[PDB]
Amino acid sequence: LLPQKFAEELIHRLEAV
Amino acid sequence: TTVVATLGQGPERSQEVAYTDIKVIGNGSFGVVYQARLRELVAIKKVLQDKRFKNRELQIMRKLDHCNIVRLRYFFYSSGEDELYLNLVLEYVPETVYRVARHFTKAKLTIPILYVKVYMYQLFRSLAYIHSQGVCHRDIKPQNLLVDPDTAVLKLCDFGSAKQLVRGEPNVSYICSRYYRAPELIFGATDYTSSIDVWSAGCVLAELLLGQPIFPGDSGVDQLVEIIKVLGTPTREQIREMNPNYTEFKFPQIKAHPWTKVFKSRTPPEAIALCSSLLEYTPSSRLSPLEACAHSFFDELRCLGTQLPNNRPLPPLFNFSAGELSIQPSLNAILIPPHR
Ligand SMILES: CC[C@@]1(c2ccccc2)C2=C(CC(C)(C)CC2=O)Nc2n[nH]cc21
Ligand SMILES: [Ca+2]
Repeated sequence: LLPQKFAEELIHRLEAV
Repeated sequence: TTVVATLGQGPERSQEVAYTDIKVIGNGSFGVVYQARLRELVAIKKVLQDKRFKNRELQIMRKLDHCNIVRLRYFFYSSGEDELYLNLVLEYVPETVYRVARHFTKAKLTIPILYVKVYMYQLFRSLAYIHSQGVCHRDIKPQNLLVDPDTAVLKLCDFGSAKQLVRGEPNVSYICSRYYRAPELIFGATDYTSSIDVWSAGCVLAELLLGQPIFPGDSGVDQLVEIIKVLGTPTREQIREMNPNYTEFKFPQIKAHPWTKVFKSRTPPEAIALCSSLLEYTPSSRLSPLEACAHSFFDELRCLGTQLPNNRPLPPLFNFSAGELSIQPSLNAILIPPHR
């Protein structure tokens, strides 16, 4: 819910692409 | 079982109704959905209702009247053990777009493009109407599109997630079914508009062209990842329109998959064009529902003498009310073919 937590998750998933 | 119920449409008029062969079609805390026979088959949604407040779904349905919206036939209240239940008796339609799609996928077959056109025009027309009545559906997905197997009539149903989006009122972000959820919702926007419905409708269209969901995320974040692998990383300016709380992060830059390489060979170019005009990160860049009805992809439906693949008349597509012709009048010349 915290944008930093969500964005960091998103960044980690995007990096794996 | 027999009950006295109120007519869904018109003034408050009572009617004794009798129904049998009651079978659960779906459970859940969102209510219980039964099917029964009156002698016509009907659907009944039983939901717990706080007696102190109106039922939101009931008020929306009593206010919509359109050939592409499911009809509320009757409604009645029930108790058990201040425990109050509202019962919505709805017109029963044999099939859904989801059921039809799965029949085609199971048979390893493609849905004929004419039925994709016929169905999606009706969805976009229904969204134009409900949006003009101030209603955002918020759960557009194949399972909520009723279709008659023979006439190809499509009706939008399940207004249990629906809401009037009032400018300045925050709304719940975790809404819609995930594969059809607009990216601004995944980014937690609370100030979203009824264009989330158009995003969802674009996902249905793509799904009918692909044979599978376009964005099959297995979680909130993986849903954004599935969107990004097709559209590419949203720009910072697109993120700013979705949720400005995310504009300052460094997201990895993933190239877009070319739209013409997303769909199978021989997918019509105008179908791909329409998808790309609906599936826009920035909510205000998405086509209006009426704009989608006027798209070149639906030109076949406006051509004099076009008929259903089972060689029956097209269902009602051009019988616009005065309200509908007032939504975006500059599209009226396109929406109404010259032959009227
Ligand atoms: C009976 C309920 C139903 C429905 C309810 C909620 C969403 C979509 C459809 C529904 C069907 C046929 C079905 C897909 C086999 C089962 C089913 O859930 N047709 C309907 N017409 N009116 C409401 C319905
Ligand atoms: Ca995935």
